[PDB]
Amino acid sequence: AKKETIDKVSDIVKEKLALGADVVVTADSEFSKLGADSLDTVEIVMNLEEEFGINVDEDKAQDISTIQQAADVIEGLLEKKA
Repeated sequence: AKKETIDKVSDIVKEKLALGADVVVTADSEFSKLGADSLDTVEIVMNLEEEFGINVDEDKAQDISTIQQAADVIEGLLEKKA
């Protein structure tokens, strides 16, 4: 995944709780980590799919790894965006 995409995705997560000011951003920073799976993925997938303006499915945005894999995924969806 291109750094441009990695930085973008990592941003969508920060906006969730207003971050990116005094916090360190990493592509390995697993966004999904909850023993109860309380985290709202629908909100995340929507942000990325919206900003990037792509067409991703929940099944494709449910088992996505850290930002590393996330960025790579969106990349392919940005190739044809169909």
